[PDB]
Amino acid sequence: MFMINILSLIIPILLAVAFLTLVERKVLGYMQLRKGPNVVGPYGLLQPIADALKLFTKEPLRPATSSISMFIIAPILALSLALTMWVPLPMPYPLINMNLGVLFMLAMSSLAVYSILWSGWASNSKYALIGALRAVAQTISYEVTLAIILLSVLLMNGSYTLSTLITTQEHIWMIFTSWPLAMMWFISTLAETNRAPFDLTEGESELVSGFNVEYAAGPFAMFFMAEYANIIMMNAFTAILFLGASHDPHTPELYTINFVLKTLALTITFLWIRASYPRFRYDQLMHLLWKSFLPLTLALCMWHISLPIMTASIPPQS
Amino acid sequence: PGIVELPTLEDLKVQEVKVSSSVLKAAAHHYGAQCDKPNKEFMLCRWEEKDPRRCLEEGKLVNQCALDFFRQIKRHCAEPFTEYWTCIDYSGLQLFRHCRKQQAKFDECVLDKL
Amino acid sequence: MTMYIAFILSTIFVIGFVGFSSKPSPIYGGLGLIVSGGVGCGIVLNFGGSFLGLMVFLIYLGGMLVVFGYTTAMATEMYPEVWVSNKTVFGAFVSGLMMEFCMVYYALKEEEVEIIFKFNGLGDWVIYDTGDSGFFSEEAMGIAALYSYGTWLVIVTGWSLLIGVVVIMEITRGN
Amino acid sequence: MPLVYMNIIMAFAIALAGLLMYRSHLMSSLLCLEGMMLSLFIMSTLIILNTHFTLANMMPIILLVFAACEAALGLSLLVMVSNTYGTDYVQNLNLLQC
Amino acid sequence: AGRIASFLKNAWAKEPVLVASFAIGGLAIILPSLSPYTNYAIRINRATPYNYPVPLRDDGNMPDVPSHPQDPQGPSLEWLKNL
Amino acid sequence: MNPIIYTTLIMTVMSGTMLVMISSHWLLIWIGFEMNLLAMIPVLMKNFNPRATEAATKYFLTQATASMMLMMAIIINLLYSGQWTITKMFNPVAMTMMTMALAMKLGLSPFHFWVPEVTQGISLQAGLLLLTWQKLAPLSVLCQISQSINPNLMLTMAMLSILIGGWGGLNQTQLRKIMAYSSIAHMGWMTAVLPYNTTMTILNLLIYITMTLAMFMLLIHSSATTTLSLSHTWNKMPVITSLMMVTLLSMGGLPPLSGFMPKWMIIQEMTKNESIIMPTLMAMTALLNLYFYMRLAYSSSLTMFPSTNNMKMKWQFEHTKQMKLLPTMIVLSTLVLPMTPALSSLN
Amino acid sequence: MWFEILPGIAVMAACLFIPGMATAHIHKFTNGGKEKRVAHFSYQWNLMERDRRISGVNRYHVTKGLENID
Amino acid sequence: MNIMLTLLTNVTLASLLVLIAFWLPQLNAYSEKTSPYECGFDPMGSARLPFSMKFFLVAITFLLFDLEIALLLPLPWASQTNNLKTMLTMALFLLILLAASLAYEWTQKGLEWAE
Amino acid sequence: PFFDVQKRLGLDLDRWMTIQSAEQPHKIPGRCHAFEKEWIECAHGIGGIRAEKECKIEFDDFVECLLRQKTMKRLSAIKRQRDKLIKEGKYTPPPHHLGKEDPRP
Ligand SMILES: CCCCCCCCCCCCCCCCCC(=O)OC[C@H](COP(=O)([O-])OCC(O)COP(=O)([O-])OC[C@@H](COC(=O)CCCCCCCCCCCCCCCCC)OC(=O)CCCCCCCCCCCCCCCCC)OC(=O)CCCCCCCCCCCCCCCCC
Ligand SMILES: CCCCCCCCCCCCCCCCC[C@@H](O)O[C@H](CO[C@H](O)CCCCCCCCCCCCCCC)COP(=O)(O)OCC[N+](C)(C)C
Ligand SMILES: CCCCCCCCCCCCCCCCC[C@@H](O)O[C@H](CO[C@H](O)CCCCCCCCCCCCCCC)COP(=O)(O)OCC[N+](C)(C)C
Ligand SMILES: CCCCCCCC/C=C\CCCCCCCC(=O)O[C@H](COC(=O)CCCCCCC/C=C/CCCCCCCC)COP(=O)(O)OCCN
Repeated sequence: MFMINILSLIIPILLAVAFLTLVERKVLGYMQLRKGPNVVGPYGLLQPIADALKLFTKEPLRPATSSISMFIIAPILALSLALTMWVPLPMPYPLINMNLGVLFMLAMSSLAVYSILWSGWASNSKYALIGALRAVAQTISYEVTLAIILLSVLLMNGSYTLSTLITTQEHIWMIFTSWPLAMMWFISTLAETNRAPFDLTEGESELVSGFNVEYAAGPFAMFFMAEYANIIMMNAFTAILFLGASHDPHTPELYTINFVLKTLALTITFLWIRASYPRFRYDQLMHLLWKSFLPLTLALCMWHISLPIMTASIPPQS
Repeated sequence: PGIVELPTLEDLKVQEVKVSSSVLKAAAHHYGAQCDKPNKEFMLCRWEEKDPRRCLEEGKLVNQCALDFFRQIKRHCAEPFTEYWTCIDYSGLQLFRHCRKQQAKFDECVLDKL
Repeated sequence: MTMYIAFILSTIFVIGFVGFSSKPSPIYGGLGLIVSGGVGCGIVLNFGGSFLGLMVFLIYLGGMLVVFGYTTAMATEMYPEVWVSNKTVFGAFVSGLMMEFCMVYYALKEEEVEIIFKFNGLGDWVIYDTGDSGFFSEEAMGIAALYSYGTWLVIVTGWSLLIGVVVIMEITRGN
Repeated sequence: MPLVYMNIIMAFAIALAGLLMYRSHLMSSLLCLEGMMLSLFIMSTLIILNTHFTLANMMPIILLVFAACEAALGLSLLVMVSNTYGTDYVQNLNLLQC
Repeated sequence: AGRIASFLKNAWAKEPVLVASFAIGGLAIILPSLSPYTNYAIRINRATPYNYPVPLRDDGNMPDVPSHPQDPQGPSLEWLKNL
Repeated sequence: MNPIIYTTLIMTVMSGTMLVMISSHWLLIWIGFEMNLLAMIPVLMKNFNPRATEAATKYFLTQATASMMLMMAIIINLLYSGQWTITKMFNPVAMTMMTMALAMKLGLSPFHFWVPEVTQGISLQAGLLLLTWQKLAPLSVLCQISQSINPNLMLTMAMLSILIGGWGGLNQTQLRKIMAYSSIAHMGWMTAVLPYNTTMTILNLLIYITMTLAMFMLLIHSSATTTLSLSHTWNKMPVITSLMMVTLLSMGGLPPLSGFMPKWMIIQEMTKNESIIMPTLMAMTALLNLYFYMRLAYSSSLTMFPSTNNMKMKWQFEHTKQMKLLPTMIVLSTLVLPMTPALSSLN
Repeated sequence: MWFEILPGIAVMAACLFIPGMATAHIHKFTNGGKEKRVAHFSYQWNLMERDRRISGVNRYHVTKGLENID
Repeated sequence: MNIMLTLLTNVTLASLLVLIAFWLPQLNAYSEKTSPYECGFDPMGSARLPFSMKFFLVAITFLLFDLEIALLLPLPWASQTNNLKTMLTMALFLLILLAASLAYEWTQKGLEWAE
Repeated sequence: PFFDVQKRLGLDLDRWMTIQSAEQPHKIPGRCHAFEKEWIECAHGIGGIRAEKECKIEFDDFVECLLRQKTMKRLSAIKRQRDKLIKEGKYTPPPHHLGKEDPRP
């Protein structure tokens, strides 16, 4: 019966990712004065299915100069970790209830980079290596700031339990308390998910395909699914963190609908941003994160440590 | 280095308090108010003797006093109490915050009944 | 003996140690240390130390990312070595696996003394506490007492980290 | 001592042995240093959790901190050596004799 | 009086992020030492009963110690509900 | 390197040593060793010159390995007794691991290989610090845990250090390697008496430190790091070579000089514990140190080597920066034997 | 159209509804319909185990009220 | 136990997808097809050659800064202590020295990539 | 060597963390608080040499609490005899050791 719950979490996530791709194409098209997919199915509703069936019936290629074990392990690790990040999210009840769910997401997101690193290295081609090294620089840029931002925000929660965040925001959204932290958190999520204007690893105009340039068919499809599931997952995490829906224990579906609407709004904002800005330079991303976000984040961390003691606002939990 | 002294299975016999956790939490405040003397005697024994074998008789009186307390609640208003702990039991964290109307009904019963 | 979960995890920990102790290509060595860090996190979780296991796993993920980046620059070695690519690396890996299995067998069905003391097995579940109380996590309170009891520890750790920044900047200056 | 303690101690011994028996790359030895730190962290955490020594729960974290300072030190040196030889091989460190 | 003003103007014109971060950090350092509520927080952290209050043995000359929880002796939390 | 940065690194090295010296908790002693090493590495690299990089890398690898074994011994001791206080080390495997880690840190044989290389690869000021200040923390730890120390292992390493320092010094023309082998021999002398009397260990350490400071300052004054470079000093500053000869004779252990006091004081102690063969072998082995000191004295002061023409120009200039503690150090390293009983003030 | 984007968003929203509602329904179904008990600390776990012991059927969710006091 | 089942399920699903991707379609692998990609022309050197890191000092610095989040992560629990004045002094002390570390690296040109 | 500045100044830099019986947060006790307290009290002020011989009973009990070696040996000797007695078949363990017990609150 817990297996049924695992499947009821996994399969709908994959369906949402498949249709997220259709949504991105349609939103970008209408923002570019065109229509996007509207032939394959009514309103392009069958386009993701055609894409998936096409990618899983095409020839997967193993490069001659590549290391096979890492080459094959990396997409598996990417997709499995993308699916694993969803299990502690309370919607309003989590599949897995963790004391330190935030730390769990931090650690698994840190482990997810090695899929790109090992993929790029094991492809044994120059563009894949350049993409992998860009991933190294990107993680170095965003990780410290993202962790300190999370700590500063959760000083209002009293713990790292994700369900407590619902109780914390019972009367007001936490974005009214820490919008300067929310802005930097949103930009750091853009960097962490390798999304434009921070999509350095793929580097399409610049590096052709970046890290997965040598990937074809099903393995490439798995990388794509992992990336889009990560987009949805990070936006759901932000929605839980900063825009807390009210939860009625006798009618949890109201919370579920509200939370899903907020997650969709944030994902559509991601797609909106991709159609508006040019790409960063990756050293410029490092300098943005280390010379602007880091000092402000340190100062705001001190402020959010002092404020509950200043005003006698310390949250309950031990 | 010696045999460990243990009580017999008969000395460990007592009338059990077989109510559930939500039932205990619904009555916890009044129970702590009413059965305080035997409870504190047993806890003083437990923390002074540092040995469960030396405070069995006080634990038996703790059980007996809890039985008397629950006997008074069932005898005077079981209905109001039952609606209060049932509402408390539904919560996954067993929250006092979510059942304030039922709690009021139970408190106002026990204020004039007892 | 129950589910052998802790023993399996410790065995995988040792196997990962053997993997990076073989001294093959660092990219591979880094992977073995990541496997060991995750499995050690699992071991610590199986004992009530959630925070410590998660923290060590996060720290080693970051450190191994830096090591991967450094390997691509300064330890590249055009034909990088996997465990089966060279007789020395394979020999060391097989020696480690065989030595671990020999120690486990000698300590499992019989009760041998290796260096310090002996072991009969019994599963690690035997040595637990039975303590029943608490609205907090004892591990969390112990770690949090660093800011009230460990004032001296905070002072020396912070000074060492600042000096570490200065020191790394001095070493790589060159000239 | 249970089997887990001996597995952790064996991990430390394997790492120490790995450190001592040099191959060619300097980075391969820095990895064995990191492994020794990881084994110490796990061992001390297990001992501390088992005996319920609450205050000692902060010492592995401290143990982690000075693990980074030692790694960052080593990598720093690995840079300079490489900048001299274009290679991190320990064979090149033979200018000084006994 | 006049040098610091020009320096602040130049810093606000060129690096507003650094000015904002330094101001926020300075406020975070200074304000807790000037607040009346900082004591209250401590008192709140002292009122949270994590462990069991073990009773004392009544030696017969312990006036301020209560004999029952509802007796008027002992610490009061009335200041907390009105806060 | 900036002078302020150099000053703060020196203060961090000293602070790590003092943290080891004032701690009762094993973790703080370990932290003191780590803090000492962290600030010690950049001091060895102050002048870049890739030999310094090599010496710093070798020193770091040796000291990090020793630190890891030290931490493992601490954890084993904690496992077999829930104790963090530095005491008699309830477990013998932990005691062996701790003794080996401290022997690696000090450079006792057979963990002695790194000392000559690191000393040759660094400058003379760095060598002075490495051979004087760096010995305080490990010896202060060994004094504390001396009661639980296994005599057979400690004395084996002490005899090996004396033999190896004496044999290694015979083959050296470079002055820094000579100093390193002298340091190894004196460490062996220090650790031979440690299980019997820690006051004798402290006395030997103090006399060795003053003698080493005098020798290193005399080598800094005359910028000589080789035997042939030192052989030119008679023709520029004869007084420096005369004081160097007397200091070398004292380091040899010849009576009535200051160097003799520790050996005389150690042998006597070992005879009160019914140890006769050990002091006799140690005293006879110290003659190798005396031989390669006498050879240096022959090269620099007791005969005159040929000089160069450009030395004439050096006759017109004076040593600009003066070392204020050099005269006191020379007098303390030579003329102090009549005040031997004052050693009772060390216990 | 721009409202032709809406069908895909509706499909995605329907897909994203399922996990939370399914978890809530499965929690109710396996927990007696009275919500899944949360045990962040050992005291809550002790309460759950006591409930399982006194339930007479080895289920923590079955609740024994004042009908067990004779 | 539930988390172990979840991890096993996710990894099994991903591996099954890889297996279907590699065993369902028709493979016609030949030497030209499997050759490395560099925009139509054969690569000059190896992709296993040293690739310089220009941000090497930031990467070493990230190691120390990453360990400071480990020291700051227990802060939510430390706010529950009675010695709030001591606790707040230590928390601010650690963040001030962290900022001072960044200030030293920034002013001494440590955050600039090598050319 | 050891310069006891903590004792001289009464500063307590690291003595709060040396033993497990020393003022834990929230009064959480160590697993062996009584044993270490008894061993420490018995050996206080008599010196290391005397304590090793005269407080060996307390220290042995403390070590038994720490590692529980004798307890595991006794349990193993119990279960080996039980296994032998069941393999040839004349024990028949009671129903409350197989899962057929009536649990108490
Ligand atoms: C049993 C009883 C007996 C016990 C015996 C104990 C042991 C006895 C001695 C053992 C052996 C000692 C060996 C010393 C080796 C030193 C190496 C060396 O300096 O090079 C040689 C040096 C070579 O000179 P050179 O090459 O011609 O000069 C060129 C420059 O090097 C070119 O460099 P530059 O251009 O960069 O020049 C910069 C220069 C110029 O200087 C400046 O411009 C000054 C600038 C000021 C900057 C301010 C920065 C402040 C910010 C940093 C804060 C750091 C905080 C660290 C603490 C963190 C704590 C967590 O600075 C220096 O040259 C070095 C500065 C030295 C600073 C000393 C720091 C002391 C720290 C104390 C730590 C303990 C604190 C308590 C800890 C508690 C636990 C936590 O000349 C000598 O030193 C000759 C030997 C001197 C030895 C002295 C004799 C022994 C002591 C006798 C006095 C009485 C002692 C007993 C006292 C009893 C208690 C009252
Ligand atoms: C969505 C995620 C879950 C999916 C759930 C379903 C899981 C599906 C399983 C994944 C594999 C998909 C592969 C589908 C095609 C079959 C490929 C292979 O298995 O068949 C052949 C297997 O046959 C082999 O030749 C060996 C046959 C016999 C030798 C050993 C088998 C012994 C079994 C005994 C069989 C006798 C009767 C048994 C009755 C039960 C191999 O042929 P090959 O050309 O290489 O591969 C390319 C396949 N093409 C042609 C379709 C492109
Ligand atoms: C004599 C030395 C003076 C000159 C030499 C300086 C060298 C030493 C460096 C700094 C010395 C400070 C260390 C003093 C030990 C701290 C512990 C003691 O003082 O009490 C603490 C007082 O700490 C306070 O926060 C004030 C001291 C903090 C000082 C701020 C840090 C500045 C250090 C800067 C020098 C260090 C190296 C350089 C780094 C920049 C906390 O006590 P409290 O919490 O009541 O009760 C604890 C007992 N409980 C838990 C059972 C209830
Ligand atoms: C009292 C509490 C203090 C601590 C709290 C602050 C927490 C963390 C904040 C600081 C984090 C680290 C800061 C790092 C400092 C950077 C130094 C630096 O390098 O500055 C130069 C620039 O110079 C500056 O330092 C900027 C101005 C000087 C500092 C900023 C202002 C200082 C304080 C201002 C606020 C004071 C309070 C506000 C008063 C309000 C008015 C009444 C950098 O620019 P470049 O990289 O060289 O640019 C090249 C491309 N063109």
